[PDB]
Amino acid sequence: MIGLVGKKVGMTRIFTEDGVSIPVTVIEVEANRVTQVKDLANDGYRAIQVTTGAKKANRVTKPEAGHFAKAGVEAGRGLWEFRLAEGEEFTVGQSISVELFADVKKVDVTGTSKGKGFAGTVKRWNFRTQDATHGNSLSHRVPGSIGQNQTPGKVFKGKKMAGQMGNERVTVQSLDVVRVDAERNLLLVKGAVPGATGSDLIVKPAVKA
Amino acid sequence: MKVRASVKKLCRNCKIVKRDGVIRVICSAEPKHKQRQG
Amino acid sequence: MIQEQTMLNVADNSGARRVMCIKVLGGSHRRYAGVGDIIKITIKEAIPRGKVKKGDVLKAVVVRTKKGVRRPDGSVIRFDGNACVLLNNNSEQPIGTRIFGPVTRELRSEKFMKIISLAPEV
Amino acid sequence: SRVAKAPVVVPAGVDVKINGQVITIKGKNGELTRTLNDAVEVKHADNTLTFGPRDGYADGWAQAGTARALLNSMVIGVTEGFTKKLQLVGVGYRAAVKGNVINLSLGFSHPVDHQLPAGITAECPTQTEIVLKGADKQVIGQVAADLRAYRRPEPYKGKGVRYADEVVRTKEAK
RNA sequence: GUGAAGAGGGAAACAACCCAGACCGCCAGCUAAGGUCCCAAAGUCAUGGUUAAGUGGGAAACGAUGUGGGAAGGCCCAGACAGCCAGGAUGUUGGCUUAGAAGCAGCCAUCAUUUAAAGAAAGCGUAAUAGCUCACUGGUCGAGUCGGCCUGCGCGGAAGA
RNA sequence: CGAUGUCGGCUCAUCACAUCCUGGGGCUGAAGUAGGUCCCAAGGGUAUGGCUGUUCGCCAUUUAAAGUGGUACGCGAGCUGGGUUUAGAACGUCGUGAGACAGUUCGGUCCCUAUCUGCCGUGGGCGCUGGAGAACUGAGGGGGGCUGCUCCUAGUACGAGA
RNA sequence: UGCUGAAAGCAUCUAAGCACGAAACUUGCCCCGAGAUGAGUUCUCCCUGACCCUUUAAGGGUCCUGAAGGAACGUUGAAGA
Repeated sequence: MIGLVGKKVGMTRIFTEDGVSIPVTVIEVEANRVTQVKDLANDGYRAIQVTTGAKKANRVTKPEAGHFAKAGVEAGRGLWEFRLAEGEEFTVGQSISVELFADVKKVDVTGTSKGKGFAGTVKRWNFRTQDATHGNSLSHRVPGSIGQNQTPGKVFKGKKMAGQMGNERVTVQSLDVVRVDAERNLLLVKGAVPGATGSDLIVKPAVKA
Repeated sequence: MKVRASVKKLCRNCKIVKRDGVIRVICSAEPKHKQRQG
Repeated sequence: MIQEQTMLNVADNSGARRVMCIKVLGGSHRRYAGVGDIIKITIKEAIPRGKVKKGDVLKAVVVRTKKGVRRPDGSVIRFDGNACVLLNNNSEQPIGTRIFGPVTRELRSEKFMKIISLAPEV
Repeated sequence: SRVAKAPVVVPAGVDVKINGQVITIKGKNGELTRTLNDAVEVKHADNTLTFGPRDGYADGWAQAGTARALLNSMVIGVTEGFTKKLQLVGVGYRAAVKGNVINLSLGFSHPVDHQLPAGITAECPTQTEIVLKGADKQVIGQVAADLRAYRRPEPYKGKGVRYADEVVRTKEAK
């Protein structure tokens, strides 16, 4: 099937009655209204384009506003697209609610992780630090050697070095969905999903099932 | 089987076949004499 | 979190007062041992009439750890001092006839059920 | 050669049909179709099929001999039918059959279910015997090959699926 | 002999290898080595064979019913070779060392009969036996056959950052 | 030889396959469990300490396994400086002596602000044929690919029994 | 490892043909990705004026209008040198 787009609001824990405390992440999966249906005619593939939340009336530009008010929806924050595996139809303008995960058992969550910025190789690539005493000179957390000698004569591409860590799209796979609360539009998953509290999460049914 | 640079007929009922560009020997009586790649 | 070169107190009465862990058994490159974990020990201090003598190499199981154990609700049980029960090398049964101090409920499996039968608290 | 210089005497309701190279034959047991090689000429002169090499192609005789042999097996399969027997030598080995699945119990931990092709059907007069009866020699040969490949004959006790007339030699257990 | 002290064209590139020794000019022609499908000038030229390996375009001893040619041989419609039905026998279990080596652990003999013909024996296995067979022997079958030799090209041997 | 810093350790590696483990098979003097030998296979993995400057080795205790090699015996404009290889000093030995020793022993300055290639990130300009805002298909590229133990089948198959 | 099968009347996994077969190969999982100059696709929005000059050309110039949208500025961010 398809996924839903929600907002991460914190982590909590559910105390079940037997004793086991399940640490859950709360995803407020709001109503996703379909904006565009891409089909084989115009696009050569089938997919739906959804939106969630609502932007201010004047922050929405004229091309976005015309795209939204072309078919029966009000403007939300950002457009997304799900690839419709062979035999599902979602009419344009349709609000898709959260009971799609009241069906399912496991979930993968896609988000942009928290950005650590320019991180060194010890944080980024788990490099082992050099010996922090015993004579070492200005070389404790430096990367070490980065290539062999005259025969390569060059650093191989894909060398692990210091650089931007975080702030990238990552997907956590096969999380147990603990509770689907339609009355407050809450989806609770077992485990840690990517991103800071407030970033948008794409929630799909688990494909490694 | 026995990989060699020389395949011979050790037994009597072993025959020399050529399959997929490889000369090899198959015996019908004793399976030790199955050998290859001569 | 018992590693190699950790000095452990001894919970049973095989005779060892204080032993030292020399390898955390089970798995390659393994770092630590918890309460449900077998280690290899060697004996540094013994009692003069006891069964095991100082300088032997045998096996133990940890029963108390200052790092603790974490129960599934999130509660931790942090003992004061690391403690082990000495097992035989190939029999894997305790060499003691009694056990001092409390032990943990997450030790409860068959051989260590024979351990916790002698235990004054679980 | 000496194979290809021997006609296939086709009897009693033959239904030989040549289009280009392809020959389709129906009889009482069933219908079979062979896509023939370029090197063979087939001849239904005088109500009986002969086989000839083609000009230019080098190995015309080998293709003609395999064509004569395959056509002979084809006509004798659609006439009288090919019957292959297998036996399950071994303790606990059973050979239940339902429909077109063969439920071998070769005693691993899980049962064995083998699917059958279109023309071939398997009948079991004993719990330790299979007889599979079919049109094409190739199809029944491959089915017997897979059923033997589930558990080949051990050289010590002779346990396994086995061609019913194939002699297995036993060796001493050290 | 060339380089040193020598350019030019070829060998992809490559002083010393092959062709050839630059006085200057030319938007002329014929050639040498080397080449003529495209890069890249000129034969997708002509005739007759080989190769199936990407050989050509790395490598030996040795192995092989790969294949093309040449010369002779063994047997063969008084019927060969390969298949398929029968036989494989007696004095006799061959003389012993050995519990039996009932033809196949070892020394002597390896000779004589029935007959269309059968070795007193060649592989295997059994306390010895048994047995499958192999030589060989008749029917069927209907024609080629199975070996060597010299040769051209192939095949495996042929695993490195 | 108008200078190509060398053994070992650390940090970071990368390739070959002549494979240590895992994976798939043939033969066994392969009953089973376990082995042996050989073929295919490079995806991933491939100890921690004691001693020694050591690599290597011996040992201890593991592990599924603790592979063999190439990369200036990879790696000092990345670190160390124990060995070795300056000047001090001493021992044994050789020499009358100055001194010498692939003989030990103690101590003994490891410089460099990265222009170009390379690599890790990150932008500015222009292009994409009027301009702009978004959402995508996806050529291609990269990451990941390890494995033990216990239970069930079943204490069955096999085996005299273990 | 086989199935049928001649060349080689038999036999034969191979020559014609067919089915199996590994953590290796291509995908399936995750990420970047149209500067993929072969620069792709879809949806939406935006501009609907007059005249001069000369070698009348994908020309140069004058006046008026500046659209969507962007950038700058400020308050700033679990975004960041």
